[PDB]
Amino acid sequence: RVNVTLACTECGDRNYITTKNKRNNPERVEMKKFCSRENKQTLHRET
Amino acid sequence: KILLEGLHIKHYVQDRLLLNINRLKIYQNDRIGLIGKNGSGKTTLLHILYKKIVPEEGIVKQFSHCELIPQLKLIESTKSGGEVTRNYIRQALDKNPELLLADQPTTNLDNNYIEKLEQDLKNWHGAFIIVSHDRAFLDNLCTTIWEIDEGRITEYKGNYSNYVEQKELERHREELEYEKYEKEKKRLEKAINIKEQKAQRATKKPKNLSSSEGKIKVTKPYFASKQKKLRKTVKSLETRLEKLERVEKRNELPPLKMDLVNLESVKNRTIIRGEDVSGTIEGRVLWKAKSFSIRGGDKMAIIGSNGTGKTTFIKKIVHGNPGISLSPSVKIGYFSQKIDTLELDKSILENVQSSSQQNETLIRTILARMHFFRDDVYKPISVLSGGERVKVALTKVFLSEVNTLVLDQPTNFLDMEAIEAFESLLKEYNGSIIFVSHDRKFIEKVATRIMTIDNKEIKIFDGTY
RNA sequence: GGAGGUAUG
RNA sequence: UGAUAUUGAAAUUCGGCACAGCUUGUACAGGAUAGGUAGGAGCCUUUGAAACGUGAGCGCUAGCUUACGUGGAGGCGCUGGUGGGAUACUACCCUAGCUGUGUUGGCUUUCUAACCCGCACCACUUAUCGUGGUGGGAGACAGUGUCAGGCGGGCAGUUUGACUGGGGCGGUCGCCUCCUAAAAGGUAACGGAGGCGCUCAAAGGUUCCCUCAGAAUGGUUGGAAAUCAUUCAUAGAGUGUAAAGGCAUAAGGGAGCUUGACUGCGAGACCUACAAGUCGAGCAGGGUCGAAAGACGGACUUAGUGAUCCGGUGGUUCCGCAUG
RNA sequence: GCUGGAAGGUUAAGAGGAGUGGUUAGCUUCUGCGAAGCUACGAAUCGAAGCCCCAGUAAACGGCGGCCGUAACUAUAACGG
RNA sequence: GAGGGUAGCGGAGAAAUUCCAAUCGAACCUGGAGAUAGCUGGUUCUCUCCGAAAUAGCUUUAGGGCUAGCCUCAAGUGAUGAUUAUUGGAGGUAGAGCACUGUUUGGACGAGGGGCCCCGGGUUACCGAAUUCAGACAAACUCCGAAUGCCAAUUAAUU
RNA sequence: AAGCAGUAAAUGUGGAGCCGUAGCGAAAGCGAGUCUGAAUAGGGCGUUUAGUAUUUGGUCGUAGACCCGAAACCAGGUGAU
RNA sequence: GUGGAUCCUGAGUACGACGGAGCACGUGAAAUUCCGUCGGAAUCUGGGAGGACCAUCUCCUAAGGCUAAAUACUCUCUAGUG
RNA sequence: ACAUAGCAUAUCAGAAGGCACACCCGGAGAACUGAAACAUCUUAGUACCCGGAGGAAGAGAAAGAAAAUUCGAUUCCCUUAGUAGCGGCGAGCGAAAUGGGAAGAGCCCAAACCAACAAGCUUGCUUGUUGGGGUUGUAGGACACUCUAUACGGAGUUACAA
RNA sequence: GCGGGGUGGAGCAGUCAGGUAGCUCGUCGGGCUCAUAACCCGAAGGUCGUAGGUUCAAAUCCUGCCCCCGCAA
Ligand SMILES: Nc1ncnc2c1ncn2[C@@H]1O[C@H](COP(=O)(O)OP(=O)(O)OP(=O)(O)O)[C@@H](O)[C@H]1O
Ligand SMILES: Nc1ncnc2c1ncn2[C@@H]1O[C@H](COP(=O)(O)OP(=O)(O)OP(=O)(O)O)[C@@H](O)[C@H]1O
Ligand SMILES: [K+]
Ligand SMILES: [K+]
Ligand SMILES: [K+]
Ligand SMILES: [Mg+2]
Ligand SMILES: [Mg+2]
Ligand SMILES: [Mg+2]
Ligand SMILES: [Mg+2]
Ligand SMILES: [Mg+2]
Ligand SMILES: [Mg+2]
Ligand SMILES: [Mg+2]
Ligand SMILES: [Mg+2]
Ligand SMILES: [Mg+2]
Ligand SMILES: [Mg+2]
Ligand SMILES: [Mg+2]
Ligand SMILES: [Mg+2]
Ligand SMILES: [Mg+2]
Ligand SMILES: [Mg+2]
Ligand SMILES: [Mg+2]
Ligand SMILES: [Mg+2]
Ligand SMILES: [Zn+2]
Repeated sequence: RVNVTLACTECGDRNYITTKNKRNNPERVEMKKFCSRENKQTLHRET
Repeated sequence: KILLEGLHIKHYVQDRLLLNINRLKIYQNDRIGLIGKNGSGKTTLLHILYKKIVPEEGIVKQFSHCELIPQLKLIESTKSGGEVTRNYIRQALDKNPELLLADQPTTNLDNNYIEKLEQDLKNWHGAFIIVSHDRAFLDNLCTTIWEIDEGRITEYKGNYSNYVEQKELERHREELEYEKYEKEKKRLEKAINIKEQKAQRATKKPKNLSSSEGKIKVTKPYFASKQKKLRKTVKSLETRLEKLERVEKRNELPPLKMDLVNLESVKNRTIIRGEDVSGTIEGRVLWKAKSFSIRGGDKMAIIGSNGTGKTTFIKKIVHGNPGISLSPSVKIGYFSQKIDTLELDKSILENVQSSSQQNETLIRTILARMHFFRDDVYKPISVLSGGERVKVALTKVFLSEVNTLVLDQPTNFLDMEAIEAFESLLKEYNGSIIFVSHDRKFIEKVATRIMTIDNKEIKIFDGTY
């Protein structure tokens, strides 16, 4: 259970912080979140 | 030159930190023997350095290019083990790497090709990292040694003997410093207790003090201040105790201990027999038609160079009866030269329990003796390292209801401190075993009916020498 | 062939 | 203690670089000591093949190397087969050692001319100081300077909590929930009882559906307590986790789809010394679910935290000591 | 603690100078590349004592145990574990 | 006894923290220097108007301080203040009660165990319980629930 | 203001400079509006004018700052009658 | 005053590394300036500076000396003042 | 052993030493204090000690301020401004330029080169002293060339010689 | 009241960090021996004080209780 920075897969801007189990959700987690530059809801992976 | 750099690398692998690496550096004319137990991070690290596997965190930059002869190679059993590995070594040293990354290059080889390989690598002028567990191999080859303990890469100038020596002295130094700390703490705590006793005595009246002396009541503050003085001293000692440099033990893992649930041995006059087994595939006489027989309690062994047909001999045992004579008592446990387990079957538990009928607590306890913990037995079997795949195969084949074991290249990826448990288990097994291995020094304990295949013919004698 | 020194009851 | 000036001259020796030469190259299998690539079917041979002999280098003890004398015609290869790779032969190169020419330093001693002698003798001189001179010793060390490391209460400057039925010990220090708390709120004590320093990619959001625990009875492995069937049962279950307040018109339990655990804000309010903390409709953007209405800026609520300075990482229609 | 040993390891200043970065003479195809020079950083490696390490030293600092059972009175225990 | 020597980051010490010009836990004089003092003491004439506080929070903070709270003066807003009457409302106190939580008495049955006797059956006994009749306890129980106090009001009166 | 002239005067002279008249924004910068922001939405801070110079009094800061009062610290010197 | 053929225009100096100080400026991005140690330039198509450094552009010409005035104070003398 | 200390004899308005409890330059250099403790920091380059000089001292005629139509030694007052910055970014320390004024003043050396003399006696032309010459940035000077002019002038014992 | 402990018959490990309960002596049977001791071969003997939870898994972690040792009182 640890801190997590997201980031958009077409600009590279973080835009979000959250937290996850590194055990239960171990992989590079990815979710769709608004991106304030494209003004579109975009897929954001972790970095 | 530099040839490579790695900076502020962290590889968590699960919740557990596998690797915490800083200023990883491997320069020209560099010859590194990397070592650690099973599950330590070796193959993973080398894959990172070869860039095949980018980490969760950190930077790698390779200046000269590399070649990564692989482990757990995904390539089908068209050839023999050993031959495949020879092919990959040849690929590498054809490609002119300038950095060779080897994770277990000594797998399924014969001592002769091993001798060529160490000769090639002494004559070699490039660089390399190499992972073997072969003590004399590394003692000949390497100049630097690395140790993966809990992601901490310790570096050691010299030979595997020097690693043993240095780590021995460091273990010893650490234990001694710990004993010193415990002893000192004990002493100061005892001091505290005595001084507190006196402090409590300081205020209470003496014994047999009569009326005038008891009615005296002016001296209360004197005695209260004396008590405060002694208690201030206990505070000083407690402060010193805190100012002591704390020092820990290492959380040392318990040792490897393998098990065989039970053999109700019967030891009867013969377990296997066969006559004139035509050994071939097509156009090749792999070995001559010959007989054989195996008797109650035999620690049968096999010794053969590459591409001989030991594996196929064992396959003839395990399947088909051309010139073979088996009985219904023998129940073979087949450990392969390949995986034999289900890769993505969703748990070690499931893949093991498939072939055994025993309790969950016993099986997880055996796995825990093998060092697969509570949250680790649900790991997939593809994710795993080689040595621990080998261990799980062995456990599945143990808890199989069996009495004769049939082991094509055990002891292969395993570590120096499970091969000894395995050595002792096979030494002490009341039943029969048949197996292949290139380690005569492992065989010294084990064998009772030694075999030798060569020159398309066979021989079989008894006892070691 | 003989002489001298050199565990419990 | 080490580097560096003071600080010089000679040489052995050991190393690294270049160049020339003598060469040297064995895993197993295979005819046997298979260095790399390329060319390669001819190479050698009275300008002396095989074989005999010495001498001698290497060596993995198999054997090759070649100075030679006797000898006088075959010896070797593609082919064959083996093996990852083919053998003769040659062009160029590589490994390892040796040798040499030159560089390149280093250790090691040797020397004397610097430097040193609270060593002797002579003179200034009458002087145990000093200066100079000669002779011996030591010698480019020491001693001295700068730079760096280690030791160093020998010495110094300083720190070494508060609360509290005196102080001290014991306990506590921040946050959350009950009671004391006197039916708003607030309210103290070393008054009484308990928890926190997390957790959950679903235990969130949404849409659908469901309603528990416990008792009696019937029934295999039997408290029939496991699971089942019925009836009773309005809450005694459950609500991630303390207690209280609440929830069964569900805030509880399952299932399907998803990511609103969004961006920019925010009228008006609560609490409040300050800094902070809390609630918040509603607007806009761009959306998940639902047929739609509509719900959605985390979780039934309340704890689950830490100022500034400082430094690290990323981004930027921000400055950038004349100009760029 | 002191004394000696010195293999090995860790360890500075200094020596050394891989690599990264800034500028720009010229090239450019889109604004990217970018010699030398000057610059800011700078790795590997070399690198003493000390420390780790081995031994000795107690008229050096200093330190010197527990539990259980047991023999012709019972108590104790020369004795045993 | 004389003549002399050793000087305070020091000297002398048959060693006591002892002596170093009537005081030595580091002499005396001068200066820095009016050290610093959150500590105590003191602070000088008259009258007039108003007139507290000894509380909260934070504080290496507790006999100090800062901010608020309570005071005074001035400028401004301008009836927003006080009290009562009436209405309404939130809230769970004293009381009371046992409807849950726990406690508890005496009974009626019991649900079946236990000690003991011979598979079953007994018992001058615990009764874990369940149920029920009656009586009782509670700051951290409440099916219930005051007076007061509080918050306001398009209301009236007095101030 | 300093400076110059003047009786140690007032006063004359000197307009470098200072406050103010326009703010907002970290800044580039825009301008009665700007910063935030996608926004012409909403919000913050401002506009929809009076400041200035000298001076009485009050208070604050820096200087010992209402007076007295340590134990003590440092530097230089005096002392073995 | 003209000319630009060659020569000259301050050396162990500037500068740098280290350690320190002093520059309003605490090593900080630290320019400029002195000291100690060590090493160690250039030469008018030069050298320095314009707050790290580079280029361009501009301003001077280090490492050699002298220079009143306006400014400071008052033991003291005279004449006076509050 | 030459000669070198050393020793002896004569001359110096030669020095010394005192001070004005001031002013100035340089060496060397604290602590109480403040920071509500303290160690960096502050106190403070203060006090004390020491050397030296003057009636003033020091600094000073750009290897400079700056960034426009640029200014032309230094020093001192004002203001820039408690700004910019420095800072356990704490306590606190804290400018300068610009601009307005007082006063204003600029000069000499070294080097090249010429000449005399001396050592090498290259007898070639290197080294040294003396005298000349010459001194700076919109580069200057030596070198060569052209005008002058020998104090007509010009400047001086406050620099530029005394 | 505070602090440590309770593992076959005795004494000790193992608890920190959960993974099939171990060491020496002893006990029992059998051997050797004229018999006993020693010695040789086998075997028993441990709900880890107890009762509850957590866990797939408890000597091990948490709870509660009964004793044992010191201190006190
Ligand atoms: N994706 C994964 N998820 C979880 N555990 C993983 C994953 N990959 C590897 N592991 C575990 O982490 C370790 C991986 O290390 P790695 O494969 O490098 O081991 P290794 O040193 O090569 O081992 P071996 O000697 O057995 O070959 C092993 O314990 C493996 O069980
Ligand atoms: N499908 C196949 N086609 C052709 N050849 C095959 C095939 N399978 C096996 N072989 C050959 O048969 C022989 C089998 O070798 P095997 O694996 O039995 O030997 P081994 O004794 O295990 O040796 P090692 O594992 O060390 O190579 C090898 O020559 C392999 O190349
Ligand atoms: K006196
Ligand atoms: K600086
Ligand atoms: K300039
Ligand atoms: Mg591996
Ligand atoms: Mg095989
Ligand atoms: Mg001390
Ligand atoms: Mg102090
Ligand atoms: Mg106190
Ligand atoms: Mg008390
Ligand atoms: Mg009292
Ligand atoms: Mg209340
Ligand atoms: Mg710039
Ligand atoms: Mg006296
Ligand atoms: Mg003072
Ligand atoms: Mg009154
Ligand atoms: Mg009541
Ligand atoms: Mg009540
Ligand atoms: Mg210098
Ligand atoms: Mg202070
Ligand atoms: Zn984006």
